[PDB]
Amino acid sequence: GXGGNDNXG
Amino acid sequence: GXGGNDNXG
Amino acid sequence: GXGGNDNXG
Amino acid sequence: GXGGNDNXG
Amino acid sequence: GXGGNDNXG
Amino acid sequence: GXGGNDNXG
Amino acid sequence: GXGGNDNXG
Amino acid sequence: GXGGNDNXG
Amino acid sequence: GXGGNDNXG
Amino acid sequence: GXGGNDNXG
Amino acid sequence: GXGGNDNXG
Amino acid sequence: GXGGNDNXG
Amino acid sequence: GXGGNDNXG
Amino acid sequence: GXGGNDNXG
Amino acid sequence: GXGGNDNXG
Amino acid sequence: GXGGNDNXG
Amino acid sequence: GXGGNDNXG
Amino acid sequence: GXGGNDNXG
Amino acid sequence: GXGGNDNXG
Amino acid sequence: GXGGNDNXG
Amino acid sequence: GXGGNDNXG
Amino acid sequence: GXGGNDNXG
Amino acid sequence: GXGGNDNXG
Amino acid sequence: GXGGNDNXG
Amino acid sequence: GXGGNDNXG
Amino acid sequence: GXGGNDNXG
Amino acid sequence: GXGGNDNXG
Amino acid sequence: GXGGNDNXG
Amino acid sequence: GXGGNDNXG
Amino acid sequence: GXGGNDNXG
Amino acid sequence: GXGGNDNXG
Amino acid sequence: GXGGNDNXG
Amino acid sequence: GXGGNDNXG
Amino acid sequence: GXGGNDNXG
Amino acid sequence: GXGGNDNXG
Amino acid sequence: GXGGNDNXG
Amino acid sequence: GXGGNDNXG
Amino acid sequence: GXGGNDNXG
Amino acid sequence: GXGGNDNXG
Amino acid sequence: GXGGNDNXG
Amino acid sequence: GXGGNDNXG
Amino acid sequence: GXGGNDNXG
Amino acid sequence: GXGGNDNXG
Amino acid sequence: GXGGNDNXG
Amino acid sequence: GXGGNDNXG
Amino acid sequence: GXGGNDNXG
Amino acid sequence: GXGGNDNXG
Amino acid sequence: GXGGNDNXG
Amino acid sequence: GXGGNDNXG
Amino acid sequence: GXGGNDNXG
Amino acid sequence: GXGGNDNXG
Amino acid sequence: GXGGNDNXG
Amino acid sequence: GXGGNDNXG
Amino acid sequence: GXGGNDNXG
Amino acid sequence: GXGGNDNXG
Amino acid sequence: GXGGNDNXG
Amino acid sequence: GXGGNDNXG
Amino acid sequence: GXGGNDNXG
Amino acid sequence: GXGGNDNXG
Amino acid sequence: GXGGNDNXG
Repeated sequence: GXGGNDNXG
Repeated sequence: GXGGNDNXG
Repeated sequence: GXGGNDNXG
Repeated sequence: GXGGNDNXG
Repeated sequence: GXGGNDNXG
Repeated sequence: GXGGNDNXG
Repeated sequence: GXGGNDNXG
Repeated sequence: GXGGNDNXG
Repeated sequence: GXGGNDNXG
Repeated sequence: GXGGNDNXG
Repeated sequence: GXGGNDNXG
Repeated sequence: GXGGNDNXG
Repeated sequence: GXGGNDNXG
Repeated sequence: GXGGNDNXG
Repeated sequence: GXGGNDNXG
Repeated sequence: GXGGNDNXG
Repeated sequence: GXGGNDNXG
Repeated sequence: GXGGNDNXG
Repeated sequence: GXGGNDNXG
Repeated sequence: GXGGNDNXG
Repeated sequence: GXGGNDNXG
Repeated sequence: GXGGNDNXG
Repeated sequence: GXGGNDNXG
Repeated sequence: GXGGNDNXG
Repeated sequence: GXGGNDNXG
Repeated sequence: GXGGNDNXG
Repeated sequence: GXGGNDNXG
Repeated sequence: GXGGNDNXG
Repeated sequence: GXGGNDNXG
Repeated sequence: GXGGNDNXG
Repeated sequence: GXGGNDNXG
Repeated sequence: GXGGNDNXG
Repeated sequence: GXGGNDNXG
Repeated sequence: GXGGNDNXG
Repeated sequence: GXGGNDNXG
Repeated sequence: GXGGNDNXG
Repeated sequence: GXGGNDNXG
Repeated sequence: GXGGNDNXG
Repeated sequence: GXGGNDNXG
Repeated sequence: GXGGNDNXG
Repeated sequence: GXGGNDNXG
Repeated sequence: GXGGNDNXG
Repeated sequence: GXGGNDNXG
Repeated sequence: GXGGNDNXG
Repeated sequence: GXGGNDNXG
Repeated sequence: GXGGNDNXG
Repeated sequence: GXGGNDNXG
Repeated sequence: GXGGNDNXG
Repeated sequence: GXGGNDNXG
Repeated sequence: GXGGNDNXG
Repeated sequence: GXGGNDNXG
Repeated sequence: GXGGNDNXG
Repeated sequence: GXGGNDNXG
Repeated sequence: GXGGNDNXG
Repeated sequence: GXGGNDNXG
Repeated sequence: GXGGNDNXG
Repeated sequence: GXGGNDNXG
Repeated sequence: GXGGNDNXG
Repeated sequence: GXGGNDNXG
Repeated sequence: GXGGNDNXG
């Protein structure tokens, strides 16, 4: 959820 | 959700 | 949702 | 490399 | 390498 | 190498 | 957003 | 968002 | 988000 | 919500 | 909502 | 919520 | 961005 | 970004 | 990022 | 800057 | 900067 | 910087 | 500077 | 500088 | 500088 | 053989 | 054989 | 044989 | 440019 | 660049 | 550029 | 670069 | 660039 | 680089 | 082609 | 092709 | 192809 | 084919 | 085929 | 085939 | 599909 | 599919 | 699939 | 023929 | 034929 | 035929 | 069919 | 068909 | 079929 | 007879 | 007879 | 007869 | 290999 | 190898 | 190896 | 792709 | 891909 | 891929 | 194929 | 194939 | 001797 | 195949 | 001697 | 002697 979850794939 | 979730793929 | 979720793909 | 089938809340 | 089928809350 | 089927809360 | 409701109410 | 509700209420 | 509710309420 | 002091920065 | 002080910046 | 002092930075 | 403050150069 | 403060150069 | 403070160069 | 620094936000 | 530093945020 | 430093955040 | 660089040398 | 660099030398 | 570098030397 | 001088992001 | 000088992110 | 000079992230 | 001098000088 | 064919990408 | 001098000088 | 064909990628 | 001197000088 | 064909990737 | 990508890419 | 990627990539 | 990736990759 | 339903790709 | 349902890829 | 359900890939 | 899948039915 | 899957039915 | 899977049915 | 319900799919 | 319910799929 | 419920799939 | 009669009658 | 009669009559 | 009669009648 | 009987020879 | 009998020879 | 009998010879 | 004297009901 | 004298109900 | 005198109900 | 491939190497 | 491959190496 | 492979090495 | 003379047969 | 003379048969 | 490059179904 | 003369038979 | 490169189903 | 490179089903 608060924050950021990043993965390019 | 608050924040940002970024992945190019 | 509040925030921004960006991925080019 | 560039953008697959993707759709986000 | 670039973007598979992906979709996020 | 680049992005499989992926989707996140 | 995925059947969400993002609100402070 | 995945049937979420992100709120301070 | 996975049927979550992220809130301070 | 009780005292409102619930904000990201 | 009780005291309103619920804003991102 | 009781005392509101619940914020990321 | 909440608390807009970004300038490039 | 909550507490916007990013500038590149 | 809560407490925005990132600048590159 | 020889141009660059382009971002969503 | 020979250009660079491009980010979501 | 010969360009670089690109990040989500 | 983001685009699918699909170019035979 | 993010894109699928699909290029035969 | 992130992309699928699929390139025969 | 495309025997150009291809030199861009 | 694409016998170019391919030199970009 | 793609007998180029391939030299980018 | 936080005291910009990008310049072949 | 001190030749030709450059790209501040 | 936090006292920018990017310059073939 | 002190030749030709460069890319601040 | 926290006292930037990136420069063939 | 003191030749040609470089990429600050 | 149930999500067709037949492509030297 | 039940998520087709037949591709020299 | 029940998640097809047949590919010299 | 009774109950026509065949599609190739 | 009774109950036509065949699709190749 | 009665209960047509065959798909190759 | 590089062509194929030819059938009576 | 590099072509194949050919059938009576 | 490098082609194959051919059947009567 | 008695009740007519006699059909391939 | 008696009750008609006599069909391949 | 008596009750009709006589079908392959 | 070989002096056959294939019928539900 | 071989002196056949294929009928539901 | 071999002087057969294949029927539900 | 209902159906299809295929043989190239 | 209902169905299909295939043999190339 | 219902079904399929296949032999290439 | 291809097709002899053949004839079918 | 391919097809002898053959004929089918 | 391929197909003798053959004929089927 | 079915035909009598009668071809001396 | 079915045919009589009658071909002297 | 079925055919009489009658081929002298 | 990364040569010449190919056939998706 | 990474040569020549291939057949997805 | 037919000294060709014969490479098709 | 990493040579020549291959057949996905 | 047919001294070809025979390489198909 | 047929001194070919015979390499297919």
